[PDB]
Amino acid sequence: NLNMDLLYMAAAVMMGLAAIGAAIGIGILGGKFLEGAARQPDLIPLLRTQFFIVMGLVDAIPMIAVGLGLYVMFAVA
Amino acid sequence: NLNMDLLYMAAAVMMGLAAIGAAIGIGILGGKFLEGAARQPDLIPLLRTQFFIVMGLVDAIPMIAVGLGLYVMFAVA
Amino acid sequence: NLNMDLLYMAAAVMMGLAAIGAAIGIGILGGKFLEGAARQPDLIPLLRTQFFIVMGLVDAIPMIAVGLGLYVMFAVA
Amino acid sequence: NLNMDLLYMAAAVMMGLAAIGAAIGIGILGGKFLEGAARQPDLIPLLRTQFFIVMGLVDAIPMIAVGLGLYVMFAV
Amino acid sequence: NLNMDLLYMAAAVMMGLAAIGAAIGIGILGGKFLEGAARQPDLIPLLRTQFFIVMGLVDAIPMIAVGLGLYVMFAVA
Amino acid sequence: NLNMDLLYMAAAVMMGLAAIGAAIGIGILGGKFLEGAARQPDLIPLLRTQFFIVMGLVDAIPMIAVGLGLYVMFAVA
Amino acid sequence: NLNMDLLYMAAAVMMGLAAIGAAIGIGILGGKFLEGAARQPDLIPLLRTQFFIVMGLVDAIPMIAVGLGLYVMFAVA
Amino acid sequence: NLNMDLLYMAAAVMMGLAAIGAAIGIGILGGKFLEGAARQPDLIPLLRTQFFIVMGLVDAIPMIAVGLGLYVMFAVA
Amino acid sequence: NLNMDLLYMAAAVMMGLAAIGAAIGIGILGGKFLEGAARQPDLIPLLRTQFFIVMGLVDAIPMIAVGLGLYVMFAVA
Amino acid sequence: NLNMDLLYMAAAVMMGLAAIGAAIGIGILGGKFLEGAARQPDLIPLLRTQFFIVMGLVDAIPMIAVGLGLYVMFAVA
Amino acid sequence: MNLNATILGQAIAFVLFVLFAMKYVWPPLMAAIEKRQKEIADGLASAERAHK
Amino acid sequence: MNLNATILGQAIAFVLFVLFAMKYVWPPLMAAIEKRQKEIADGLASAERAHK
Amino acid sequence: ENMTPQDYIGHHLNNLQLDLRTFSLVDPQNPPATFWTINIDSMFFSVVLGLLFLVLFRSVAKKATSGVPGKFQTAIELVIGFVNGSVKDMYHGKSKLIAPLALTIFVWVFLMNLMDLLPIDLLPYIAEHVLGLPALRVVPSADVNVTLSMALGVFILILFYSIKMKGIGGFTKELTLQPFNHWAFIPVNLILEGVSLLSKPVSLGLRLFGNMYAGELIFILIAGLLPWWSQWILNVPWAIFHILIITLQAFIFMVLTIVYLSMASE
Amino acid sequence: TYHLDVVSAEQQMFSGLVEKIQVTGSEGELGIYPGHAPLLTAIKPGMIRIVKQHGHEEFIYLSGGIL
Repeated sequence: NLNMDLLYMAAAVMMGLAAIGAAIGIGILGGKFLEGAARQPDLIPLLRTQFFIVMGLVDAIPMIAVGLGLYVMFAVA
Repeated sequence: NLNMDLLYMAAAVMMGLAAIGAAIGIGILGGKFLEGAARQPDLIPLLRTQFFIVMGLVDAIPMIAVGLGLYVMFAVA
Repeated sequence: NLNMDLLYMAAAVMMGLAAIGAAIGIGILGGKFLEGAARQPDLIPLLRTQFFIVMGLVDAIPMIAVGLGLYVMFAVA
Repeated sequence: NLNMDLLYMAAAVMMGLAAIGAAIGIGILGGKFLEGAARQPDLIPLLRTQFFIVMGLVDAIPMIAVGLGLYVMFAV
Repeated sequence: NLNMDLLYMAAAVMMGLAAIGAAIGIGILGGKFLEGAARQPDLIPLLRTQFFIVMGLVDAIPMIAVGLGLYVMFAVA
Repeated sequence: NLNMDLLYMAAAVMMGLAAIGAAIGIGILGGKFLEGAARQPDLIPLLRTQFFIVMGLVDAIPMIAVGLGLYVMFAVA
Repeated sequence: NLNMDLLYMAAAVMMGLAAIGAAIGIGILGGKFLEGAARQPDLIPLLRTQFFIVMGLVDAIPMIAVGLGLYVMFAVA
Repeated sequence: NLNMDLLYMAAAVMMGLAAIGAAIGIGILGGKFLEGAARQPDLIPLLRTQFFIVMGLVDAIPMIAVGLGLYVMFAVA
Repeated sequence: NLNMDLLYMAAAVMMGLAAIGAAIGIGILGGKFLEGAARQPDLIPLLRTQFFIVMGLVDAIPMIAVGLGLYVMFAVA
Repeated sequence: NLNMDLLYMAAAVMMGLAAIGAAIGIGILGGKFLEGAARQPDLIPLLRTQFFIVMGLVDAIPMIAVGLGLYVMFAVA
Repeated sequence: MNLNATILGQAIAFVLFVLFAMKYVWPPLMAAIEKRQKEIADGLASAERAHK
Repeated sequence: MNLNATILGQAIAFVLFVLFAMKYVWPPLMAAIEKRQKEIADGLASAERAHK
Repeated sequence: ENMTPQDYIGHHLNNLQLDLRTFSLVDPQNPPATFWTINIDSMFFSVVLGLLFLVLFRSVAKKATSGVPGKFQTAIELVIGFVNGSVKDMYHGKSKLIAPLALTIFVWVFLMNLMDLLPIDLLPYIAEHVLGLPALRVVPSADVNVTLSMALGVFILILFYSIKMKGIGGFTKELTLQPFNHWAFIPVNLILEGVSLLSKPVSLGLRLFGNMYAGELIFILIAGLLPWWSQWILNVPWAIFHILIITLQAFIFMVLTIVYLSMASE
Repeated sequence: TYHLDVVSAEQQMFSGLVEKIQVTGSEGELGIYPGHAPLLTAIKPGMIRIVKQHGHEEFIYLSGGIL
């Protein structure tokens, strides 16, 4: 059989770039969170909300490419 | 067959690069937003407003590509 | 002719690079914008103007790549 | 057959890109953690709590990707 | 088979890479410009003159490569 | 057969990416360790404790990668 | 024939790589120049002199790479 | 035969990636070392000790990869 | 046919990578150099003296790869 | 001969990555060294000493690279 | 290159060279140092107690 | 190629090497040697004053 | 002699092996298969350089005068103090073995890397005719076995100390509860620390090896490819620059060894 | 706790041991916990919060100065 393996490769491109962009994107954001915490510990629970709130936007596109990656991996065989 | 298969690779590439672009841009912008927040906690709402007003732009071209990903996966398949 | 779905790849690449470039460039610019705003929270109008003034040039080139990608996808392939 | 050996290539790409993402993310986050601790050396444990939180968050997609990579390596 | 699809892809590489270059370069330069402006609200015009001068030296290789991608498409393809 | 030449390259790619990620992700962390040290050497032992404690985490995915690379390149050959 | 349809890919990649190099390199350089101007605007024209001294040096390689990219697209084909 | 065509690419990729990673990481570290020294000479030796501590962790995976590159290029190729 | 063209692809990669490296390295060094002037402008000549030594060391391995690209293009044809 | 054609690309990838790494690392390191010298210009020689002491570590994997690249391009080829 | 029994042949010469240097070079060349440091201390304790 | 020519070409490089090293690499290290010699001699002289 | 440069550069890669199976010399054209084929050429320079180390050391250590040290003795106890200062900085404990081990590592490896500096066909052109040998590669370190021999000779010590100074107790603790600190995560901790420990020595061996293999490689290429009258205008930069490589790459060996062991115990 | 001193050119405004303080720095707001690594900055006019040991919070007004 011939057709299948090449599509699994296409899933690697989907999820490999999603891991990179998602991990390093938040990593930057996670840096400024901790730095802010160090300058004002008594705001650490306040800022914690603002970290997540923006983090939701960070992984928006990575989440799309995640959902499709497992679709192209599993569902489309 | 191959006309069916390879367009999924050609979509996956767009989806991965859109992942990286959007994640990185929003991560950097959110990082500076958090850093402003920790230093000017009383202005948090104003900077929140400006953060949305500007994020609206970074997220435009990536979401062009994101929808084109579903197009080429399905609109032609 | 097995070449139809290959132009789709050229559009995919060109527009993925468009997404990357635009997202990252304007993310950096918006970061510095917010960082200026946090100092001069009264001068948000002036900076928020100049931001558009220069953002209009940052993404100039990627916009063209998006247009040409659509051209290739639809008006050619 | 050609069907078997390419999948190792796909898995290799998943593993490599997940490694890049996880390593760079944790490196940046740890660097800011270290300097933040050098600033407030008596709050180390609280900052380590809030560090582990986002360290978990950042390895979400890289651990998903490693999962699928080991899948393709052994689940087929 | 090895003519058109093989040309559009080269034009795509050219213009995509020029997009990345222009986007990120002018992003950095504009970020520094906004930083200086927020520091010195009096020097906006002098600073923006300097900005445009140097931006002329950022943009004028992307102009080359983008025009050349068009030449590939409209004067070969 | 051409199994083994491709198997060789797959390990080479995965482990090259592992090497880049680990090198840079540790370099950044060590650079911050050194600039934290130089401002007050008397905290060198505590911060070195923290440095190893953290770096053992960064070296999680690259170690998995090297393990699989050696397995493929020798066990599967 | 492939032997000369594909050259446009080589020229494409060669000067596409040179596009980001020359653009980003000067974007990095112009930035420090702009913030120097904003702190000590008294120095500007002398700063601008120093800027140019090497402004061309950054374009040492990208230009020759640009030429050899053209030579092929216009003298080899 | 066909083996020797691939083997050297399967090596060069490994070694070029290891080179990128090692050089970039070691530079990122050495910069923070140097500018720290220039603050406080007679802290030079202690900082150099700690820099040689930290450099040993950077060069680990890149050097594993270089060893395997030399294995492939001479135990196989 | 393939014999004669692949060397042009090889030269394209070989010199494009070198152009990127040289441009980025020299840009960063020159940026820090310029920020040296902006702070202690009477020190221009001494910083200039050091800059060119360091700048040549940045261009030491970038220029040998460019030369070998030239050799491949014109010695091997 | 087939060996020679495939090899004259395998060497190109190696030396291009070597150039990028060995340029960017030394650029970062030289930039920090320059700011150091500027801060306290009576220290230039000691700074150059420690600079070279680190430059060697940076350009080790990049030099290992160049050697194998040339070996391939002229000993096996 | 190829791994060889040389890996084990050299482990001998290594581990033994370490001992035939440790047992007869290192403590001696540190003795020549410490025995001079003990003397460098005495002149200073002299000078200070003599001022006193 | 004739190996004789490569051997002579190597010898040229090796002499050009040594003649640089003998005015750039030997002087500084013997200057370190001389610095430590002098700095031992001074700590001897110090004790010889202290025994006054 | 029809020495094409493609083949001259090839021969230098060969080793003077002994087919201990036949107590014979393994010819370059056919390489016998076995693990029992000593590379005599490097191995012998191993003992040779350890001797030029130990004899010049004992010939002061057993003869040490604490007066104004001779202009010769000066350098030897100079390096002695340098080493001891570094060791005292990065090691604090009681174990006597660490400092002499570090000294031997440092100077022995410095010399092993040094012997690359002589023109690389000198001894191989002499030994062919004065002795009747096929090959002789001078640099002991440019073969993996010796470099990994020393890496494993320090891994031996790592195990010795890691079990001694903290018994089974702390050794097993760190091997079970790190990094993730929870008992359910012991399965996570195990493999990670496994190859973490196992990589540290191997990366040492390869850090020492590859640098020198590709050091020699550059000399072979220049010595073979280019015409006599110009091999100097390249061998000059490369050699004087490799001076720094040999120095750093031995000093780094010492530092990393000391750091591995001191970290294990304390 | 750590020892806090608020002194003007003319007189001593506060002294004694403290658990934490929050100050408005020139760059941004700040907060100092015990063991905080050495720092030097200007401060803007405005309040400063002290928690005297055992949680007794109080607000002092400062016209400027240097921390």
